[PDB]
Amino acid sequence: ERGWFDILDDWLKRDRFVFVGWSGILLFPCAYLALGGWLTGTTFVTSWYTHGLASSYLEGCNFLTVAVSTPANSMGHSLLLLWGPEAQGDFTRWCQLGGLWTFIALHGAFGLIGFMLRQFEIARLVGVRPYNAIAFSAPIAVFVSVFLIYPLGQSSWFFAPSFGVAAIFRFLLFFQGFHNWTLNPFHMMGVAGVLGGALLCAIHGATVENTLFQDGEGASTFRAFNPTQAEETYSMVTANRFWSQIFGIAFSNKRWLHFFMLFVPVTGLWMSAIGVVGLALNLRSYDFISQEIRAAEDPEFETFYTKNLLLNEGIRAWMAPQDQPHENFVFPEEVLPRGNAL
Amino acid sequence: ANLWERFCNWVTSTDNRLYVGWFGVIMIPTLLAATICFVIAFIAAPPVDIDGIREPVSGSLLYGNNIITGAVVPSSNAIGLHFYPIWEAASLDEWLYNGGPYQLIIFHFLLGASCYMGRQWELSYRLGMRPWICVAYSAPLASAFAVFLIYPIGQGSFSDGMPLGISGTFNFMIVFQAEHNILMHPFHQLGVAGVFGGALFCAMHGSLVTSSLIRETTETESANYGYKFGQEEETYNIVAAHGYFGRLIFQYASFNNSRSLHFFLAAWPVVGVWFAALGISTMAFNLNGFNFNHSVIDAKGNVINTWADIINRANLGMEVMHERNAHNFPLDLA
Amino acid sequence: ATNRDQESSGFAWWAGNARLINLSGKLLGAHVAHAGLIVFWAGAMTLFELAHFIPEKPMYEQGLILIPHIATLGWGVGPGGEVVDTFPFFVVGVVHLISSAVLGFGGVYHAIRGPETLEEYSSFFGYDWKDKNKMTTILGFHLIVLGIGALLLVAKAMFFGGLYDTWAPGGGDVRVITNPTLDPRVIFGYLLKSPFGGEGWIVSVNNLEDVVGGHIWIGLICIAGGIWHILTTPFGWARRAFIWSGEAYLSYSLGALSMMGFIATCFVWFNNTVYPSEFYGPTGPEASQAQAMTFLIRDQKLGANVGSAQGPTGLGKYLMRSPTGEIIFGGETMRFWDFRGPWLEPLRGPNGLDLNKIKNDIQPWQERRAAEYMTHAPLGSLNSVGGVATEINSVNFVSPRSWLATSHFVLAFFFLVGHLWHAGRARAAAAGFEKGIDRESEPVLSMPSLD
Amino acid sequence: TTGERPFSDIITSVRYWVIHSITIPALFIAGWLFVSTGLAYDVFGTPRPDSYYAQEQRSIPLVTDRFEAKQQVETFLEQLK
Amino acid sequence: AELTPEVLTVPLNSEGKTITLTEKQYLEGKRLFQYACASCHVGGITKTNPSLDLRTETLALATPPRDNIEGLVDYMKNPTTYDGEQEIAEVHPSLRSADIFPKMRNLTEKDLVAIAGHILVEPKILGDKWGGGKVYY
Amino acid sequence: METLKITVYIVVTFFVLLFVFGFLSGDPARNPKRKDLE
Ligand code: CLA
Ligand code: CLA
Ligand code: CLA
Ligand code: CLA
Ligand code: CLA
Ligand code: CLA
Ligand SMILES: CC1=C(/C=C/C(C)=C/C=C/C(C)=C/C=C/C=C(C)/C=C/C=C(C)/C=C/C2=C(C)CCCC2(C)C)C(C)(C)CCC1
Ligand SMILES: CC1=C(/C=C/C(C)=C/C=C/C(C)=C/C=C/C=C(C)/C=C/C=C(C)/C=C/C2=C(C)CCCC2(C)C)C(C)(C)CCC1
Ligand SMILES: CC1=C(/C=C/C(C)=C/C=C/C(C)=C/C=C/C=C(C)/C=C/C=C(C)/C=C/C2=C(C)CCCC2(C)C)C(C)(C)CCC1
Ligand SMILES: CCCCCCCCCCCCO[C@@H]1O[C@H](CO)[C@@H](O[C@H]2O[C@H](CO)[C@@H](O)[C@H](O)[C@H]2O)[C@H](O)[C@H]1O
Ligand SMILES: [Cl-]
Ligand SMILES: [Cl-]
Ligand SMILES: [Cl-]
Ligand SMILES: [Fe+2]
Repeated sequence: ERGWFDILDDWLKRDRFVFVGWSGILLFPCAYLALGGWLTGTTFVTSWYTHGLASSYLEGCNFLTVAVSTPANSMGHSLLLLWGPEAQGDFTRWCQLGGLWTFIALHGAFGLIGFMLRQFEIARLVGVRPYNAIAFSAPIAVFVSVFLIYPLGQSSWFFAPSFGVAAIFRFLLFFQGFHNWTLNPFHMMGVAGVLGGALLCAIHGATVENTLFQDGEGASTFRAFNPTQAEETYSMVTANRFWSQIFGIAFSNKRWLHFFMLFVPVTGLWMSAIGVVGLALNLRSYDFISQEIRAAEDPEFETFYTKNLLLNEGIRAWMAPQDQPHENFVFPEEVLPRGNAL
Repeated sequence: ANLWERFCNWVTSTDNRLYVGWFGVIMIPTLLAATICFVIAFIAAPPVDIDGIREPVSGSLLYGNNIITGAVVPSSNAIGLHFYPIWEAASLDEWLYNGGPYQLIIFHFLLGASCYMGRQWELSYRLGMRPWICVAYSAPLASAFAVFLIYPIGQGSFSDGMPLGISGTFNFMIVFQAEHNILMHPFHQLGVAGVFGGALFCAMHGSLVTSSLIRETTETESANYGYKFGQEEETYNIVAAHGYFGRLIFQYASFNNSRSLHFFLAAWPVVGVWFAALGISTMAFNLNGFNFNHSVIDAKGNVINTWADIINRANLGMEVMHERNAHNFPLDLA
Repeated sequence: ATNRDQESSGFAWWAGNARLINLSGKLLGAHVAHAGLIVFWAGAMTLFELAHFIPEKPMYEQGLILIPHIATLGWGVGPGGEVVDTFPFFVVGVVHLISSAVLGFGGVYHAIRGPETLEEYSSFFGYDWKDKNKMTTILGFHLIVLGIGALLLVAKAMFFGGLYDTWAPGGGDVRVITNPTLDPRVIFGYLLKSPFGGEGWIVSVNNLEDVVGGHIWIGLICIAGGIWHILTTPFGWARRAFIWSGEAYLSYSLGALSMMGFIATCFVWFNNTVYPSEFYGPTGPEASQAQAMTFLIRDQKLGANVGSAQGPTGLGKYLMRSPTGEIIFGGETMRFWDFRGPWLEPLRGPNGLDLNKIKNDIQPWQERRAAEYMTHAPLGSLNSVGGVATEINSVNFVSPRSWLATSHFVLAFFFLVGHLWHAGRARAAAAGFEKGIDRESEPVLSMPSLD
Repeated sequence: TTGERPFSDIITSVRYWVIHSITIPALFIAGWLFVSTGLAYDVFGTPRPDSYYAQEQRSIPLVTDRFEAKQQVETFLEQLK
Repeated sequence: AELTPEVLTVPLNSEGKTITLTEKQYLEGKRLFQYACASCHVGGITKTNPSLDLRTETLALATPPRDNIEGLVDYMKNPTTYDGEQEIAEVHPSLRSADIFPKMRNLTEKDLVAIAGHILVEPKILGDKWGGGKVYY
Repeated sequence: METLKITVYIVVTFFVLLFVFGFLSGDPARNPKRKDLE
């Protein structure tokens, strides 16, 4: 068996500086177009006709404020293809209608698929187990739930996150004010997985570096390691005693330790994804009913929970007219919620 | 050996199930006091006039809270930074109304946790280890100091310290955003790179090591039984893990040195969290996030909004609503 | 290239300066050159500030931090802190800049041309870190130098023009101090004050007599201590308490400097005596109080009875009681009632703010000052947009009090981190395991199991 | 190594710089002119500072119909006189 | 939209005469207003007394009228309360009180005209934002 | 309250004194290798 397919497979799997692979055929153009689309938009392209915002270096934005913004709410969930019925093949109009947003979201999605396929392909060639790809399932679930499922549940792509620093900050604040997203136990598990993962990263790196064996004469200890060496470079036994005596418990099994390092942040991200799927439908953890019944009846009952809801109400009333221009909100001064003086 | 020597030997002993040590001598009573007060208060404390306007906020389970809404509530704005121990109050009922437990707990806790850091140094010394795990722990510790002590000092009141509760924590974050535009501050941004990055590298390292485990078991048993505590040989093949990751990106983007790799795993989240802490600690003195409100203007002079201005509208909502009965004059100056 | 690579020195390039630990000549060079960098910055930055200085605008509207330091000493200013002569600032700048050339010259010489070690060249200048007596002697020389410095401040205050006194009778002005506080009950009294609200430890120093007398005490103490350390060698208990090595001494100094940094942060944030609001802008507390004052004045002009006006919460809208009964300003500024400043004190009686004085005695200059301070509160963005976080672009302002406080918190924090790093390392190296665990002598392997 | 010439070799060679001392500034100048001639505005349809609003108008030209969005944009553009 | 001569044409006095400012005059006006006035009057409001703003309509109802160049220049020389009843130079920046408001010391007549021109032109650009406060940000 | 204050002061002083005298009791030598750090 040495036909054109096998010859191609040979070329695709050459050991070169940048490995290609069959997965490369999907991954390279899609990742390139997504990145190039973002750079192109943030440098040159407005959001005047979709959002009423300037969004590019060309208009005077900086790195923090540039974005490729979502299409107008009136576009619905249009794929907004360049040759589609909205832009009708007109590149300029396509940019003005927000076509770069779906360009980037879709090429980005297919590129992420390509990258996970790359993780599988390389693992298979090299003869290792595919846990890196498996762990990548968490980035996939986040991207798909946030940039795709979420706006698909809402009225249109307009409410997806826009690709920009400040734009993303706005997304966070929208979620606080409208969804009370910090109250959601799926977000809370996400937070624990992220902060716990960061904790594990720090503590494991630090522990290894402070239980090193002296394997050289240098006071800078990095050179006293050889990639081909059979011996552990640090003492698990000493590490175990230290942590047992400091914290009460300690790892004793290195395999379990590293598995756990995969488990914690990967599971956290998956949990946050589930919460966002509910938010696509406005299925929020917004309230505690018992709290509201009590507070409604008793004007002296106050908790941090009720205090945060008043903040959410402020966010909604003060941000909506400019953040949701298609609604044509006109909120007269007298109806705006405000405490004393401010 | 005299009694003082014997005592010293026991205190500093490497054979105790939990290490005590001189830092531990301060750590143990202080943490016990903060813990016991916290538990009792979280369950049973009456409402606390956090903002000094005779508007008591209920934080305890027995007074209408669940786990998510419950908190130990910061001491009164009328107190400010004044030291308010039990013995400064005419009565326990007074002490509780004014938020005395918050101060007792945060002070004992900050002292105890500082001592926890010292104790990590100390045990490392008793065992012949290198000393810097405690430096790693300085990052979360500095963060605690920032929200419980430095922010209050800068703003002039422990009423603005982070509440000891889940929803209270969220409250602290939202008001902080209204007042300092923390999302647009580069130190918080480095913080986020620090924790996202930490989680990423945690997963990455976990996955690479797990992927290169050397076969030592059968299909019907956990692969974890392939490692035995204290065995001299490494349990995974770093050469294979590096062959993999090096081909995933390119060769020179991957670590071949386990020591450099682990130092990176330490340094990335620790440094990023150091900046997170410094963010809060400097916004404590009102050096705030970037302000690009109305930065973009057209030829006539019309304001052209950017995403920064939408952020600004959100922040205005938070600002005008927070502590709705506490401001009498137009500017919220702390 | 003696000791200038990782193989000979044991230290990688990124820790290259550790290669200098036992090379006293070159290390002397590093130190002198660094001093040159500091003095350089002081001079250059002073000339930069002066070039960018408009005399009729307040200093704090102009991003100045050094000119305020000079003016506080009484140079260049008159009544109310008005600039009457910029020449002193010019002089301080130029002389520092010129001196930096000298220091840099010495530093470069010792660092790349002079003797690499000093010991064979001179018993006096040479040293062993582990030689306790030599260490205490050099420590002594330096203590005497510091003491002389403190006394130089005393001399400025008492014999060479005085200091700017925000508290001078009739309004702030430069004043000669003729009766420095010498009473140790007062001087060390500050040292025993709580650091919490209404006390504020040494940060509470509120008059120049105390500042000057305090510096007399510090001068004499430093000279006496220096003599002590030249004439003595460390006692047994000290010898047994400390690690005696270069990295250890460094770690000690790092802890000391961290402490001083935190202190300076608080000083510049709260104190308005040795950091006059005329030059540095109002404190946070000051500006908050000033807003309350401003609206009390406005509403009372309109006819309000500010003593009896009940606010929405039941507390006085303008005036209320502190927890010990003193009459103070209301609203959120209830937190800041410990504030004291020359524009406010004339309205203060025995029981706090006095309603009669408020009704009858508020002068136009007090209204002005309160308006100025209220509208120069130390709030502003990283790109120097003045005001709260939601304020629009228009005013280019971040208070010098904020710049100074934030910079010194960051520096103090990282210096604490450095103290931990170098203290832990000095311990490990003195004990002999800073490079890692001896595989054939792992201490934990000789210990009984925990269970 | 995978066979390609080491980068450190390439970027320290004379010929590399004979080539790139031309190609790099040329690209940089091309991008400059893309902005400076105003071509970027026309390619991407980004408003010039005088083209966000007509003289007296203060309402955003928001797209409100999906399938005639193009013509709406064109109408918005005409109304800038 | 552009900053046209029409936008830059504002009332000189209360008798129907206009003056057309130059673009450079407009820039000078914005600069001088930030320099001497914005600390209290950012955005056309008044931080130390929010009841009184710099809206053109508000200025027209002042005594004497302050919705023209002459009125504004005079205000900067000899400010009064809103009803014209008291002179307030002692607590409000003016040339008359340049001694106690030192930032007024370098302001020339040309400068005052520029500031007045700024105050009159801005609302023609910004509308309700000018004098509007945070509600219109 | 006065009794509570006195008591707490005594307790705190006791523990601080333990800390200080403890670290003064030949601490550099309390390590597994080179003890003579004097
Ligand atoms: C190779 C990887 C790759 C992948 C997976 C994608 C995927 C996509 N591109 Mg991208 N694109 C790529 C490379 C890729 N692109 C490259 C290299 C360029 C530069 C030329 C582009 C330039 C580009 C532009 C300008 C646009 C896209 C768009 C899209 C989206 C719609 C595509 C579509 O409907 O095709 C439909 C075609 C197929 C699925 C081909 C299937 C062929 C079948 C199986 C064989 C039968 C064909 C038949 C015999 C032909 C008969 C024709 C006859 C009847 C007339 C989709 C996400 C659009 C978009 O993003 O909108 C937001 C869009 O506007 N792409
Ligand atoms: C305050 C900053 C500072 C200072 C004063 C020093 C000083 C020193 N370093 Mg260190 N170092 C520093 C920061 C500093 N370092 C930093 C940031 C790094 C990381 C990049 C290092 C990494 C490092 C390593 C790896 C090593 C040193 C070494 C040294 C010593 C000898 C250097 C030598 O032989 O140069 C030779 C250099 C030259 C001959 C070139 C010219 C150098 C001169 C001094 C520049 C003068 C310029 C100035 C403008 C002239 C003004 C003149 C005018 C006054 C008349 C010297 C005492 C070495 C050492 O310890 O030796 C035992 C050593 O191996 N350093
Ligand atoms: C004590 C330190 C200090 C303080 C408080 C100030 C304060 C000020 N400076 Mg000065 N200055 C300093 C040092 C300082 N400077 C130094 C070292 C230089 C030489 C570079 C200058 C040269 C200088 C010039 C030329 C100017 C100023 C100006 C100013 C004013 C505006 C500052 C600004 O906009 O910053 C912007 C904010 C930043 C640049 C952010 C810096 C963030 C740093 C990089 C973070 C670093 C963290 C930490 C140090 C790193 C640790 C690493 C960790 C891993 C261990 C403000 C009053 C301006 C002025 O108004 O003059 C009238 C002005 O034009 N300064
Ligand atoms: C940290 C300060 C310091 C110290 C401890 C030393 C120490 C030394 N220097 Mg170096 N040097 C320094 C800074 C320093 N130097 C500076 C700033 C310069 C530039 C002028 C030099 C330029 C220099 C040269 C060119 C040479 C030395 C030499 C020496 C060695 C012999 C010194 C001697 O015998 O003088 C004897 C002492 C005197 C003659 C009396 C000095 C009178 C002083 C300067 C009056 C002012 C004192 C007052 C406290 C100054 C305060 C300054 C403050 C504001 C910063 C000795 C190791 C020699 C050497 O190493 O040969 C191998 C040598 O040739 N030095
Ligand atoms: C006890 C030390 C001490 C303290 C508390 C002060 C305080 C002050 N000085 Mg003074 N000064 C000192 C020593 C001190 N100084 C010395 C040694 C010199 C000579 C260099 C000076 C020369 C000087 C000048 C020229 C000026 C001042 C000024 C000031 C005032 C403003 C500056 C500031 O915020 O510093 C804050 C102070 C600190 C952060 C230091 C805190 C010291 C702590 C409490 C002790 C540290 C001890 C150490 C770690 C222990 C060693 C170990 C031992 C136990 C064995 C402030 C009241 C300014 C002024 O008054 O303007 C009118 C001014 O212009 N000082
Ligand atoms: C930079 C300044 C400096 C430094 C680094 C030193 C360093 C030293 N001194 Mg010296 N000394 C100095 C200045 C200095 N001194 C001055 C200015 C004087 C005159 C007052 C003296 C008078 C002096 C005497 C009489 C003695 C020393 C001794 C010593 C040695 C041991 C000290 C010790 O154990 O500290 C640590 C301090 C202790 C162990 C004591 C109690 C520790 C508690 C916890 C202190 C709590 C302070 C706390 C932080 C609160 C701070 C605020 C508070 C002040 C309100 C050590 C070499 C001793 C020695 O061996 O001489 C040969 C000694 O007997 N010194
Ligand atoms: C869209 C589209 C497309 C594509 C395009 C592309 C592909 C593009 C690319 C593009 C690109 C590819 C661009 C690039 C850019 C870049 C840049 C713009 C850069 C910059 C940089 C900088 C600025 C730097 C910075 C920094 C950092 C980052 C860090 C360090 C520091 C510093 C600061 C240096 C097509 C045609 C297909 C179709 C249609 C549509
Ligand atoms: C060792 C070393 C180092 C360092 C070094 C250093 C750090 C040095 C320093 C140096 C210095 C520190 C220098 C300085 C100099 C200065 C000068 C040279 C000055 C001059 C001045 C002048 C000339 C002035 C003028 C004037 C006048 C008189 C008047 C007014 C105006 C003016 C300004 C024009 C390094 C890192 C590299 C590495 C290697 C080793
Ligand atoms: C000038 C002035 C003044 C005065 C000041 C003074 C007079 C100061 C003093 C100061 C002082 C008099 C300080 C002291 C300090 C001390 C210290 C800081 C100590 C430390 C210690 C240590 C660090 C130790 C450690 C340890 C332990 C604990 C255990 C054993 C081991 C060891 C040794 C490691 C006044 C305020 C009036 C006003 C303003 C001006
Ligand atoms: C206010 C707090 C108190 C401040 C006091 C500081 C003033 C300076 C005097 C400090 C005196 C230190 O006195 C210190 O005490 C202990 C107890 O006897 C001594 O004795 C210690 O020696 C050995 C050292 O190998 C220890 O193992 C042993 O447990 C202990 O007996 C120290 O060798 C001595 O140095
Ligand atoms: Cl709130
Ligand atoms: Cl208020
Ligand atoms: Cl109105
Ligand atoms: Fe590991």
